[PDB]
Amino acid sequence: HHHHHEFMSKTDYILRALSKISHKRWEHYIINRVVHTLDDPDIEFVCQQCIRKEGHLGKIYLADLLFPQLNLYLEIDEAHHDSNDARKADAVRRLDIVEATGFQEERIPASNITLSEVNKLVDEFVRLVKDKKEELENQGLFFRWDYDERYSAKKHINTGYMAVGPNSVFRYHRDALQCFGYRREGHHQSGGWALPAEVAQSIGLTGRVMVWFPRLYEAGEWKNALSADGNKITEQSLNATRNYQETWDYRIVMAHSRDELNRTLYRFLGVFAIDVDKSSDEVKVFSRVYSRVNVYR
Repeated sequence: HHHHHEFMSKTDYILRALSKISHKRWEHYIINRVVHTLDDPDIEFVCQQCIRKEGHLGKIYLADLLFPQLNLYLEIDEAHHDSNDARKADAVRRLDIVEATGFQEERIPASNITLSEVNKLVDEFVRLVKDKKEELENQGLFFRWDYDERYSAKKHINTGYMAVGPNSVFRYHRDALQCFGYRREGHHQSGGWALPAEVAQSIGLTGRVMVWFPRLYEAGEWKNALSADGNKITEQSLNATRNYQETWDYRIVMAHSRDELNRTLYRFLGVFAIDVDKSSDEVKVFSRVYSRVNVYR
């Protein structure tokens, strides 16, 4: 009764996440204090996630702690942001970026503070976390961490739609495709998959829609890129036979990304469409149209 596709048990995740190396003076301490004193194994947490903030275009920050269920992250604020730029640059190349649209941001100054003050600010953050949980258990909106299902279709099918954010990430193509009527047992490995017309219409788009699983760097005979703000994709064909005319009205983009241990994940970037006047037969520019999309049934 193992999980045939899992690299890491939930317990191993928790152990490594808390014992991670850091260069910030207060980080390891704050993170452990929070999580240990929070003591709630139903609350999902993510450490050291790079994020985008709505309206800060092409800017990348670092959330030292992020809480996917509660729309909340913590920033341990180090006067010096230049040094974190190594990590950030790495995360950008791996596309380990979470669009934290909708998230409440909290801060804890990393500098000029006593142990005692840190303890204080952390106890407050923790109560704020417990509060957010209950504001939501109270409205029936809280679902307990489901680690086994973290990269599968299940939560998206249950919600009815999906949005860019921490949770709309998929292990395999087929996980993503199961959100859009894919019923095959088998795996899908190619770069694209056509929605049936009943599905496209059902989920509220029009015309011809595909799911695209692009690698947004230079690979094979494509030199592809994602824009600094994450709203434009450019696609450069490196082979003449490969040049084509775009015939899709919408592409649902599940981009290839990699985690810290370099395992492949697919990250929902939103729904895109071709920008005709900005494109040619060799280079195409797709602009983002929606950051959210309904899930089939």
